[PDB]
Amino acid sequence: LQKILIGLILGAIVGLILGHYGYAHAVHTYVKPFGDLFVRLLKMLVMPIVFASCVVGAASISPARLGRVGVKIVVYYLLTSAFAVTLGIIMARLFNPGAGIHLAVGGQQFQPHQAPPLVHILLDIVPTNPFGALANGQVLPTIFFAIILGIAITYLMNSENEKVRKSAETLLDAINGLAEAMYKIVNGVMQYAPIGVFALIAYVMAEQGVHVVGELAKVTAAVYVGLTLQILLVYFVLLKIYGIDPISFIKHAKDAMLTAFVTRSSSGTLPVTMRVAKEMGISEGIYCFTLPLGATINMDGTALYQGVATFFIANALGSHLTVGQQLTIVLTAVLASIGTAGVPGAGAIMLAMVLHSVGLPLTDPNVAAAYAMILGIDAILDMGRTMVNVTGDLTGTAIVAKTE
Amino acid sequence: LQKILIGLILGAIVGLILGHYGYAHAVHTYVKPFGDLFVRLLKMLVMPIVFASCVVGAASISPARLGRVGVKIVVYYLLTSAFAVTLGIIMARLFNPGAGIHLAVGGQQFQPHQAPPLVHILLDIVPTNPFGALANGQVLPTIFFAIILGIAITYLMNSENEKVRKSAETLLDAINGLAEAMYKIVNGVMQYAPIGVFALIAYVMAEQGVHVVGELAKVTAAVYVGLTLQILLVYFVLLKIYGIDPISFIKHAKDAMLTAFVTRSSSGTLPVTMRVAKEMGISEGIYCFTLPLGATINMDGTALYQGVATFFIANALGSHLTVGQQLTIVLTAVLASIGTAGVPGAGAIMLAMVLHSVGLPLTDPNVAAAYAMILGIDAILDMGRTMVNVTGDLTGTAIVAKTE
Amino acid sequence: LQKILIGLILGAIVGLILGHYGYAHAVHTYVKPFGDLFVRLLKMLVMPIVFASCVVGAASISPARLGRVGVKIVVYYLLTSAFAVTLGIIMARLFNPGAGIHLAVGGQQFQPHQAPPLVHILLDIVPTNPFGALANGQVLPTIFFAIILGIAITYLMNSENEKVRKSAETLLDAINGLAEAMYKIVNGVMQYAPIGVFALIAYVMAEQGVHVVGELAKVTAAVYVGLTLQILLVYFVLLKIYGIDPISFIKHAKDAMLTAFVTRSSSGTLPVTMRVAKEMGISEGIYCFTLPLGATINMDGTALYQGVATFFIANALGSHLTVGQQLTIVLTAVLASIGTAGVPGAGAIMLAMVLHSVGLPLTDPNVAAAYAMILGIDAILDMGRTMVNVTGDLTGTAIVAKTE
Ligand SMILES: N[C@@H](CC(=O)O)C(=O)O
Ligand SMILES: N[C@@H](CC(=O)O)C(=O)O
Ligand SMILES: N[C@@H](CC(=O)O)C(=O)O
Ligand SMILES: [Hg+2]
Ligand SMILES: [Hg+2]
Ligand SMILES: [Hg+2]
Ligand code: NA
Ligand code: NA
Ligand code: NA
Ligand code: NA
Ligand code: NA
Ligand code: NA
Repeated sequence: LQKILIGLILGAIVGLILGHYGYAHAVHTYVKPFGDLFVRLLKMLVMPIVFASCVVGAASISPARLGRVGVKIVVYYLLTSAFAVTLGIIMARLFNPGAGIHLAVGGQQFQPHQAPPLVHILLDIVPTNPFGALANGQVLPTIFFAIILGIAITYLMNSENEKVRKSAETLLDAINGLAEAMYKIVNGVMQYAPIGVFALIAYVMAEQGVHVVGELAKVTAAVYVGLTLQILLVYFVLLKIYGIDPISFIKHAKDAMLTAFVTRSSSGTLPVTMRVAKEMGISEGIYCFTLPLGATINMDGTALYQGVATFFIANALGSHLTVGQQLTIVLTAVLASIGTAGVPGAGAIMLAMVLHSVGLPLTDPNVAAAYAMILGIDAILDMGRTMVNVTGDLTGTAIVAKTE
Repeated sequence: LQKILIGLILGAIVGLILGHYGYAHAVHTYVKPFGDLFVRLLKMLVMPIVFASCVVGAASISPARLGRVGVKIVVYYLLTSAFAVTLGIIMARLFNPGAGIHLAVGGQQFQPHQAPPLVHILLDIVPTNPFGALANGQVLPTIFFAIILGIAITYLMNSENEKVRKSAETLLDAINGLAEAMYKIVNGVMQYAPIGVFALIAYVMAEQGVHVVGELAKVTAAVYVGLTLQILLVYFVLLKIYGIDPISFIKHAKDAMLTAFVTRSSSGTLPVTMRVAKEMGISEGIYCFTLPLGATINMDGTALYQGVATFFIANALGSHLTVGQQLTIVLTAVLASIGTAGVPGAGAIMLAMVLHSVGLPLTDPNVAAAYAMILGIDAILDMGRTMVNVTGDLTGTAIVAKTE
Repeated sequence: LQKILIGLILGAIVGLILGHYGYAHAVHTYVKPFGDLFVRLLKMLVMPIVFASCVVGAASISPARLGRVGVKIVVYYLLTSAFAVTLGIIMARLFNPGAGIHLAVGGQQFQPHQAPPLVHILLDIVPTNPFGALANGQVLPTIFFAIILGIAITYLMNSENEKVRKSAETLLDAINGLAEAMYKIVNGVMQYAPIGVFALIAYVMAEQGVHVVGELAKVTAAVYVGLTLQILLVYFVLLKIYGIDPISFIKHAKDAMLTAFVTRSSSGTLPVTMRVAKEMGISEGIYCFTLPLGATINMDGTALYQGVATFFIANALGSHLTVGQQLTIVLTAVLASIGTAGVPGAGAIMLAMVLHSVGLPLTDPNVAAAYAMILGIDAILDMGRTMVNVTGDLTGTAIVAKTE
């Protein structure tokens, strides 16, 4: 723990004062592979640790639960993200980012995006080669197969024969072995988190960061201080009502938060998030369902970033942002949040479609050269949103746990 | 059984009178994903269910079964297919389709087709990375690896050490744990089958079907009544002679036919064709070899299709059918029946080579004017031809089971 | 074994005399499958045999060993390679291949090869999706995951709960079943190895071989009499020094030296080399490590091929080869040896980059007009070179194990 915190501070404040000194492209040839090494070795775990812990997590009460508890949190995930965009727009009207007239014109970003198929992405939730999907990544058709297997072995320990139930105990206990084998490594990769972390911010400061000034200084304030409010106004209040101690939650989830802010992957944070929930006394049927579906649908941090930026660009050109009917951001930023992907960046590239709905496309060359000011400093605002993106799952995971 | 017939007859009558009204592209975005939701769930099962029932399929008598019964089933397959094409000819010689001059000229199909290397597919029958080949569909190199491991485990249960035989007895009972667990899901997807087999056949009557008139009407009868003879002349005359009852047969095999007729996917209908054989007291060492090979090599209904169509297209111009030297269609159609793929569509697109053989290519852009009208009602003849394709499997899979 | 020799002698001698009668493109479309059918069946095994024997090999003493060894073997590999290239020079300095002055000019090879990323390959040593790496070949990140597994099960067989270890033991024991079952086939594929051997070198004599004369005949000496030395000089001299009887070593490693010479794949040999290593009685947690890492780092044979050919080209035109300052071959070629792949061809295509170090690039249309003579007999020097590449692995695997 302490080596991570001592590594994180002196890391950024080593890499910050090399950025003002023109060593951006030397902190690349030195510091930014060790941060990948930390990344790779978290990504290596993700596939077995989700599959084993989810064939085991269908051994507990099979109907309801994985469909009554699963619907509990479905109500939670939409309301949390729904409120997060209300917070971030009110923060962009308590602040005012965009008083300087958008400087450069030219160099337009993309334009002919196509999406969604919509129907043939809901059907792509159900796999065909259970072995293929499981071999690509695919952290959501892999879940669906695991639960439908785990139920099938529950009913198989009920049949009259012994050699029926005597091969099913073999199977399921063997798969349980890997489950234990995969939490077992996940702290032996934690291991090297101090030096991993020291690297990761040492870079993301020299290349972008020694950069923040002006109205980009005003907007970074409205991102972080808007994000602060989500932690202590929505979580420390909903944990406080639902029995659980506020501080005992954050004393335990500290090791998953740090590997979310520093890493910016929600997806490659997930084995260490899965362990932290076993550390605080959660039964498998809940957490190894609500965390993998959670790190792809509950995007609380992204909803505030997507709300506050679809307002910085309205101010930067001078659009009146609809006096009353700006709630058409409130529907779109939720529908973008659930859309938004795991790996870093993709929170902003889906910010494209929430600008599109209220009425400013990136075809217009002076809208999307002023989008180039924000996309210049994206990774900085990604560290922040990713922390809330991943803590918002864990908050609901234990608040649905102590209900059913 | 009942809601499948209730759903089938009122599926094919509801969509039928929506297809004389131009709602072809409307059933498209309403009743077409519901038929696919049923297909995807079935194709999900095909991959472990063939692997698990195959490691245990070489649990019982090792050579001579997969050895002398692996020769019996072969002789059965080449002869049921060759009788079938001849039965299609004297159907196109009792009915006569192709009177009028094939109307338009232009818009011709693909014309340079390469393959087969032949030598370089028979070597392709033996895999290199079993873990990937099994992750890539591949229901014929995956069968080779699954037998060859089962022989190995039989020989290890013979070793004198009790940590040689005490580690085999885990692996082999664990794989059986899936084989049981897989057949358990194979009815859980058959639950939704009425709504799946209301949605599929509702579509194949909206687009296409409300199209069968004129010359195509005369050939559609000469396909379906040719498909009737194979049932009550080759199955119901050979099932009768070999002990087993012909009426106890359709009492059991009417759970894979209904699926096969409607899906039109032989390889996507194998998991439930694998089960209805365990339902009627067929031992493992037979049915997990004689069906996966049967669902790609015994194409009984296609031989009759490629038989009758390689005669409609000769009639549509007027070529004299070779009045004495027409027995070279019969060799190509068998060598095309064995060639023809698992999934839908690939029968008529294989017809390319049996037309080519006798004289008339599809490069000639007046042959391709009449092929375009057959390929305009392919999906209707696709339903019937598939049912005899996978009935001729279950026919042999029970007759050869009662001899060895 | 006697059938490999009776198949090998009149194997080459049968293929040879047909080559003087222009059946080059006739022995291609008749004999060369059966060689490949032997290759495919061996390459079938490489995947499970290197995965299983390597999880269980991490079950044996965990720190040091896989940490003290693998520091032992590593150094031995470097000093064998570095010796062999210097054995290579003083064989081409001992002969002198290259009096003929390059005949024509033209018909150039590739020229630009990009790579090395250099660091983004030492990072791709650690996998992401274990289930695909494994399903892709990849026998070095697959090594890395497996060692990291057995080390997790060791601790897991050390837990105080009889479900924490009563499940973990079941896992390791089913993985053990496959392990044993994979070796069990590796002589049942070593079965048809006399028709395997005869077909293979039947080809390699018809299309190439009937070419060797001139200074090609001269160089074909220095290469073969160089490789002869490395064994009865660095092995029969390091086996004698380290206990282990020489003549017993070559008695046992017979059925992996013939499978290596005839295949010319270091990768495609290994399952039946791993087995010979189990035969002489080496420990799991040694050979399951040292032969995987060895089939791609230790290339004693290619170290000699390269050294002698970076020298044929120099004489071919008539440069000095730098009078003393030539050991800039020795650093590069060992850096090139460790680079060189496991499948055939890769040696001479790497020989490029070492020639590029002494200052004769392949772009030069009279430089690589001599290089297209040496590629024209490369499958012939491949066989000799491959035998030493795999012998040098087994020699070290042995010496190292009798130390620790
Ligand atoms: N980095 C975010 C995704 C995003 O909004 O870009 C996450 O991992 O949750
Ligand atoms: N749809 C057919 C294949 C074909 O087109 O002939 C089947 O499943 O058997
Ligand atoms: N064929 C060689 C590699 C090479 O040098 O080309 C081997 O298998 O070791
Ligand atoms: Hg689960
Ligand atoms: Hg089988
Ligand atoms: Hg190992
Ligand atoms: Na998302
Ligand atoms: Na999230
Ligand atoms: Na068939
Ligand atoms: Na076929
Ligand atoms: Na080697
Ligand atoms: Na090498």
